[PDB]
Formats: sequence, C-alpha cells, structure tokens
Amino acid sequence: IVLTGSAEGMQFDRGYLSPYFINKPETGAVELESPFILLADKKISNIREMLPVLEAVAKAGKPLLIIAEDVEGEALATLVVNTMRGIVKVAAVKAPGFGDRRKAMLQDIATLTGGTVISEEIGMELEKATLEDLGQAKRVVINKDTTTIIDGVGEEAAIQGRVAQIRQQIEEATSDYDREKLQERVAKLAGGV
Repeated sequence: IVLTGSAEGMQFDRGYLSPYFINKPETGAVELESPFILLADKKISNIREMLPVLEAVAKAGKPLLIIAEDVEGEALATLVVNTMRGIVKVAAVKAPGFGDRRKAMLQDIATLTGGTVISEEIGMELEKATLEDLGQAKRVVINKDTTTIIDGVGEEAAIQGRVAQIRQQIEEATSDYDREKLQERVAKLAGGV
C-alpha cells in the first residue's frame, strides 16, 4: 500500500538525555532550527574534548544536536548550563540501536546529513573535529522517546549510494529478520530526504 509523508523525517527511538534540553514546554519537546549534528561512536566523558567544535557552533549561531554513545553526568551538566544560559543551544541523545547495527545507522545519519562520524578507530579525534565534520538538517525534533531529523542536507547521490548498499545487503540477507531491519533503515533514510 502507498504512503503519504513528504516531511515525516528520519526518526529513531532515542530521546533527550536531559529534560533541560526541552524548549517546547507545552509539548515537552526539543525543536532545533537549522541545527548542526555531531556524530561520535563513543561516550563523551569531558566537555573539554568537544570545546573546539562547541565554540565553533556557538560563533556560527546555530543549534547543535549531539548523537553519541552516551554523555557522562559531568559533561551533560556542562551542556545543560551552557544551553540554559543561551551560550550555545544544544541537545544530546544516544545513538540508535546497538552493536554493529548502531554503527551502520550512525553512518546512515551521517550520510543523510552530510556529516562525518567522529571515530577514533579511523584516526579521528573529537578535539580535532571541525564544522565540516558536522551534519546539518532543516530541523530536529526530540521528545522523551524519539529523535526526528528533518530534511538532511546530504548529497543526493551519496544518500542514493547508501540506500543502494542496503538494497544489496537485503538481497544477500539470509533471514527475514535481517531483511526487515535493513528495510527499516531504507525507510528511515527515505523519510529524511
């Protein structure tokens, strides 16, 4: 059966890491306009390692959505103070899923948003991250249980390439479970373009 979205966005089952990120009190949601998106495959221990990019986003005057493994209490507190005071507008959420699928989906988001997953495994350092490594989207909406990325700015051809890769994986899948999970990633990408 045919659908009808056109602006649903790419959504995943992770909500805000702090209630203080909420900026739509009537709905209990976080709505960020024209945000930068930081993606990392690790836990954020101290905010200091993120100061360069954080300072850069502040100067740019755009909000920042942080998608990482988790944010330590101390670092989260720092993000909260800064955003409450209006120094830098931010919201943080955990990366979708787990294990290898989490890595794949983090990449899906990076491709959709024109961002780069900051991973030490490939020689990257959060402290060395710059604005070009960040993804972007028209808007992000976060609530207690989910995150929605609307209109990722990624290259059309790159997004198509990622979708093509998944289609091949579906053909190579050896179980319905794996195929359905792969198809779900296609639907997520399709909702974000």
